[PDB]
Amino acid sequence: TIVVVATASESAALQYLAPYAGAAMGEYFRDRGEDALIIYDDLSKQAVAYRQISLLLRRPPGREAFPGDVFYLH
Amino acid sequence: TIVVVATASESAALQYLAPYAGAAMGEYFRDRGEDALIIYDDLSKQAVAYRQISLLLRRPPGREAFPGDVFYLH
Amino acid sequence: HHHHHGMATGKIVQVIGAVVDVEFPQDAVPRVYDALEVQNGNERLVLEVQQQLGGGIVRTIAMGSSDGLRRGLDVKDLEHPIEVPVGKATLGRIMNVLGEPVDMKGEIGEEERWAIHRAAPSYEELSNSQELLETGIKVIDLMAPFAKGGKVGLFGGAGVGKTVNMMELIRNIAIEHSGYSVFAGVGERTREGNDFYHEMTDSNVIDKVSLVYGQMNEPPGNRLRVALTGLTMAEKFRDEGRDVLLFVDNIYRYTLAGTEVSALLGRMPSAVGYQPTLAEEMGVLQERITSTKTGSITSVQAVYVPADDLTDPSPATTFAHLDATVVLSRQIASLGIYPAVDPLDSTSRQLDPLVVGQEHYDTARGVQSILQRYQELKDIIAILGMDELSEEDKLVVARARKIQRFLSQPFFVAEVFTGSPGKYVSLKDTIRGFKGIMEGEYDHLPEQAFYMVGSIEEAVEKAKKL
Amino acid sequence: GVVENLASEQAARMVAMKAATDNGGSLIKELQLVYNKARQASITQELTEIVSGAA
Repeated sequence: TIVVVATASESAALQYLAPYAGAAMGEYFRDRGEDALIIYDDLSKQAVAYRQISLLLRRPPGREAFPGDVFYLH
Repeated sequence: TIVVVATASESAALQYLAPYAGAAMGEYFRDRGEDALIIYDDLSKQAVAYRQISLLLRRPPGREAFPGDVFYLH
Repeated sequence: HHHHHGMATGKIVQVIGAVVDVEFPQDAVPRVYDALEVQNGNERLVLEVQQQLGGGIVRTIAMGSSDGLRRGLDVKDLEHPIEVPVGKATLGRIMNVLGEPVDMKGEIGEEERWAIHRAAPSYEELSNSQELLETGIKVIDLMAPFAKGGKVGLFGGAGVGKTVNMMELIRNIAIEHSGYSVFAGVGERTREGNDFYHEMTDSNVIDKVSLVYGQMNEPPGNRLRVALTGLTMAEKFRDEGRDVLLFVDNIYRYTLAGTEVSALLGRMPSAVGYQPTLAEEMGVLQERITSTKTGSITSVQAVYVPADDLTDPSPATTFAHLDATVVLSRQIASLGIYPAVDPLDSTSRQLDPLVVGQEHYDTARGVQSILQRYQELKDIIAILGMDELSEEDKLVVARARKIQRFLSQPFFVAEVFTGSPGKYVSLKDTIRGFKGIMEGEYDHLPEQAFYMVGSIEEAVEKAKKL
Repeated sequence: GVVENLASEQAARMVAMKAATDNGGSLIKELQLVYNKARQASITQELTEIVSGAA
C-alpha cells in the first residue's frame, strides 16, 4: 500500500487539496472494482489553510473564520 | 369597530411600517375629540423586520440587531 | 423559462466559483427568478438569480459545477422562469432536481410545466370550515386529533422506524382516501434512501407517491431551491382539488443553507448568523401550506434538532412555525411497545378543548389524569413494597399496565413482516372502548389480551379466545 | 424505645435524602438558563466580534 506524504513544511496548496488530492486514488480500485479503505484524521489545519488562504483570497470567512465549505469540503 | 389586515407575507413596508401606519386613523374620533381604543402587539416582529431594513441601511445594528429607532419608532 | 429561440449571450465578467458575474445586452434582462442557460462544453448551464447589477452584468449562481470557465461567455436567456413539467404520472416515478428522471429512468412523460415560483396566497380563498384530519391512529389520532391541511411537528428519531409510521401513512392515505401525497428527502445519507426504495418495493405501495431526493451530495443552490419544486408538485394535486400531506426534511439544513447563501450573498447574516431575512423564507415555507377551499395541504417535518437549544431562532421558528407536535421515545418503545411515541408529551392546540368538543375532552381530559396517576404510581412503587398501597392504587395499577397494553394495536402494512392485517381505527369505536375501559367497564378481562389487540368488542372476543 | 428512636432515625434521614436531592435540579435548570444566556452570549460577543472582524 501507499500512504501520502504530508509535512509541516508542506505548501498550503498541497495541504488543502491534500485529502481531496487523496480522493482520486482509490477511484482506481473501487473504480477498478477493487476494494480499499483509507485513514482520515482531523487534519483541521485545513481551515486556516484553505481559509487563511481565503483571507489572502480576501474571501469572506465563515464561523471560526471558516466558511461552510467544510460541509462543501466534507 | 374595525381593524386592519396584517399577514406573514406582508412586507416591512406594510410590515415594519404598518402599526405606525394605522395610527392616524384614530384621529377620526380622537381628532373628532372622541376617545378611541386599539390593540396591537407582537411588535417584536417589527424589530427584525425593521432590522432587515437596517441591513439595507447597512448601518451597524445594536444588540439583537437593534437600532435605537425603537425610541423614535416607539 | 423562455419560449425559446435565440436568448443571446452576454459575456462572463468575473467568476469566482458559483459567483457568476456576466453581462447581457444593454437593453434588458429577465427577472432574478427568471433565468438563462448556456451550453458549456458538454452541457448548458443556467445560473440562479442575478440580483441587480450593471452593464447587463449582474450577480448569479448555480448548483452545477463551475470548472472549465471562459472569460467571454454566452448564455441564452430563459424568460418565463422555472416552468417545469410535472404530471400525475410522477407518482411512483423519480426525477432529478431538473425533473431529470434521476433513477433508473422511469422515462416519466409529463404534460404539466409550471414555474414553482407560483405564489399560493389568496384572501378569503380557502374554505372556512376547519376540518380535522382523521388518522385512525389508536393513540396518535385518538390520543390526539389531526386537522385537515394542518402543519405537524415531529419529535422522534433514529430507532423510531419512522418509516413504519410512514408506511402506516401509506395504508392510511389510500386506505383512508383517494388523496395521495409524496415527500422527498434532501441533504441525507444515501443508504437510507436506497434502502427506503427497496423498502418501497417491500412496501410495494410506492406507486402512489414519488420524489427526487437531495441526499446532501449536492450544491446548495439546488438544495435551497428544492422547496419550490414540491410546492408546485403537490400544487398539482391540491391544484387537482385533491388534498394531501407530505413529510419534510431537516429545516436547519434548509435555513442554514440560507446562511451559506447569505455569505454567498456576501450579505450581512442575520444574528447568530441566520439568513438576515431567513424569517422571510419561513414565510415562503410555512406560508405555503394550506388546506384550500378546494384542496387540503397538510404535512409534517423533522428539522435538525440543534443541541436542543430552545434559544434557537430556528426553534423560535419551529415553535413559531409548528402547528402540531410529534413525540417518539426510545424508552417508551423500550418498554417493548410497538408505539415508541412519547405517550405523555403530546400537544396540539387544535386537539385541545371543548369547542374541540367536550366529552372527547372528557374521557380525554381525565385520560390525562390516568396518565398522571400512572406517573405517580409507576413512579412511587420501586421505593418500597406496595402492600401499603390502597386497593384503588392497585386497581389503578391493573387498569394502568393494561390500559397501556390496551393501546397497542395491529397494522395492515405491518403484515409483510408478520402478516398482521391491522385495521383502520374508528372514533366512535375508540371513544367507546376507552371510555368504558376508563370506567373499568368489563373489569374482569385478562391484561394480556389487551396488548397489541383489536377492539373492545374484538378484544372482548379475545376474552372468548381467553 | 431506644430502638424505635433508632430505626425511626434511619428512615427519617432516609426521607430527607430524596427531597434535599430533588431541590437542586431546579437550580441546575436555572444554570442551564445561565449557559443559555451564556451560549447566547458567546454567540453574542463572538457575533459582534464577528461583524467586528468583518470590520
